[PDB]
Amino acid sequence: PFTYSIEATRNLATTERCIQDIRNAPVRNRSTQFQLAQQNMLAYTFGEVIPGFASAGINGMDYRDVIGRPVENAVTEGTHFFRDDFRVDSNAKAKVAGDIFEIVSSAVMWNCAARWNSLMVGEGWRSQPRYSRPTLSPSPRRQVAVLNLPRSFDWVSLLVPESQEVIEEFRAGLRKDGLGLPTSTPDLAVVVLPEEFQNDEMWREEIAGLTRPNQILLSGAYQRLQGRVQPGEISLAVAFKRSLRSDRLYQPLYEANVMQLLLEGKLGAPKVEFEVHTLAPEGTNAFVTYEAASLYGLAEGAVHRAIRELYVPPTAADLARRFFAFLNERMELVNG
Amino acid sequence: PFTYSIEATRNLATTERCIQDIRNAPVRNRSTQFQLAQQNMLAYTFGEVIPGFASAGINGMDYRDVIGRPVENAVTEGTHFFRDDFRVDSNAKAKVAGDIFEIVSSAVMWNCAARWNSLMVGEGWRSQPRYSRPTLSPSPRRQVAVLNLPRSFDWVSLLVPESQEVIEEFRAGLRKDGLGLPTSTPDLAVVVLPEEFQNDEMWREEIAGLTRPNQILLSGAYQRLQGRVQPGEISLAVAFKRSLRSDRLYQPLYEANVMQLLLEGKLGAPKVEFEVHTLAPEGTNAFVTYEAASLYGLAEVHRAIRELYVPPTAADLARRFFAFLNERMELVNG
DNA sequence: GAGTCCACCGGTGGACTC
DNA sequence: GAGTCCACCGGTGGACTC
Ligand SMILES: [Ca+2]
Ligand SMILES: [Ca+2]
Ligand SMILES: [Ca+2]
Ligand SMILES: [Ca+2]
Repeated sequence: PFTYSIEATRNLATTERCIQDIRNAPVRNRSTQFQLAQQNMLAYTFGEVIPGFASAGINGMDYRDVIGRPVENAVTEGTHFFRDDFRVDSNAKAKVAGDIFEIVSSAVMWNCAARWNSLMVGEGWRSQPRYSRPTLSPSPRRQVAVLNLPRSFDWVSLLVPESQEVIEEFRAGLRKDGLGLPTSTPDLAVVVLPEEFQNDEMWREEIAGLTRPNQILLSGAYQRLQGRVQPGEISLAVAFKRSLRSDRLYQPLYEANVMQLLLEGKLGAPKVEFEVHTLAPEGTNAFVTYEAASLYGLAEGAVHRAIRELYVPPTAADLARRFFAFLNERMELVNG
Repeated sequence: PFTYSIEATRNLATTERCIQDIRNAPVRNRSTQFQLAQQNMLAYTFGEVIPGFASAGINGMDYRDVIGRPVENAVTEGTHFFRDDFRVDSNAKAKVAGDIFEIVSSAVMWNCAARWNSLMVGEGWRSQPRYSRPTLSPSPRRQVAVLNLPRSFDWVSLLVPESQEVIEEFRAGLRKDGLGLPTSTPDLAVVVLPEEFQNDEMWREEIAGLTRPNQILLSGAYQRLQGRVQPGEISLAVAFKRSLRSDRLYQPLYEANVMQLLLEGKLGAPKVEFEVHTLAPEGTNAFVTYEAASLYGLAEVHRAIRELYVPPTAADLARRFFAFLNERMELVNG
């Protein structure tokens, strides 16, 4: 559970444990002795909890403490079963906390989209826990989908076939000239729900926890939307970074720039909204860094920021509020 | 020395040792038990050797093993003195290996520049170790300076003030609108030697090794050029990354684009040449990532980053730089 | 199981500032 | 001395394939 439980832990089958012992089962060019089983940790810690949609005590606690809870639980489990032999490299804890921050933050946003969507389809505004009611007039045409994008994704794949075609009658050209304009991915995208799915019920149901089945539902959702989104309909991109360092700032800034070149410059979409979320900005450098203007826009000839904001969520509840308020204002631009 | 030596290690003052024991003097908020004294390690391992300008055995040795030699010698010293107690985090070894990769390679380029400058001022071509003589016709106007840039630098501060004013007026315009266009830095910049300096012999002397003083001469040279470089005289920028991950590619790419926007768009420079050097590409993702066209170029076409280079040996890094000079300096009139 | 890729970030040694 | 900032990268869990 969210709060460690010796009983729930011993109730686990060996392959559901948060710490997997692989001493007598190594791995080429790795010295790992104990693996932190990310997906099991999530299931144990947030199996019945989605922060911001849970108890008062969890919805309002330091979001840093929430995100750090899975590792804390797993290290306790590791200590109990293995006492003195237990050992994991800080680089293991680093990788795992990053993924937890992204997966948990994306879950919060999934549930927001679901409450938002049911409102849009005339079902009223849920009230546990209680959040102020959006004042935008309901419309099925103003539903959205929250898409936690996978490793190796190319966001251009979300786009409707005619838009992807435009992008290629551009890059094929460059590439034949020994250049190119590759695209990777933000961590997450929020898109307007395609007309064809606007009466589909799955886009309105909140999840109760990050159980393995719900992990999959969430992590696989982008597949449903591939090839279906108009250029103007990518409404928000988010990059998560649990903590910042000065060198780790530029992938989001570079990708934001390429997205704006392609979407606004070549596809006539309005300003692309892209933001970065962190729990430890470790100073002020980052805030200034992210004030930079979009390059393509600049060099061509209104200019705006590449990155709209660096946001430091203090509690899961604030993350949810920020997203509800963003929707309440952004979707006004959708006819409905 | 480059090859570990029990005796040289024995003769080291406590403050010169490559492993500093700090179990009795903890850094606040840190668990560190032993520090890797990175400057000490460079003086121990490379105190009399600059790879590519030393023995043929070192020059033609795999560059990964040369770059890894310092940390290896330190771990040996650590084990000898503290046995089973010696413990450092991989993140420490990572930090120091990154800095050593960067420091040694720019030292190699520093000696290349020296040899190049000697030839440009009519002193002929040094021959040990052997390297092909450039075919470019010598001129004192074609000398260059090699600038290992410091942490927290802003490359804009290399430019003559008239040029700094154009940029600062531009970005002051932007800040008024709540925008910006900050500039950080590449690890290294090679620049045409300013006229005032074209007869100062310090730019033609090869260092024998990375002793502390030579470390400081090289790490401090950028200060001599601040405020003196014309926009078109920044000849090559280089970013060093010992290994690569798909996430750690974008700072050089981003900074290159900004350099081009500013130097080419705003200041009328020729193509800005910016390249990345690594010992471990880990696949072909990075080579494709770096074929990306300059965004400013499009907004108007050449790449942002000219090449991703994987030096196999120090000698090869030297050869490539000489060849670069032979071509790039044709744009400077003799 | 093994091989290969992808993208996560935290612990660092030294420079600067009082 | 002691406090802050900078920019270094290697060890990871899981996706995909057989
Ligand atoms: Ca993801
Ligand atoms: Ca991320
Ligand atoms: Ca440097
Ligand atoms: Ca570097």
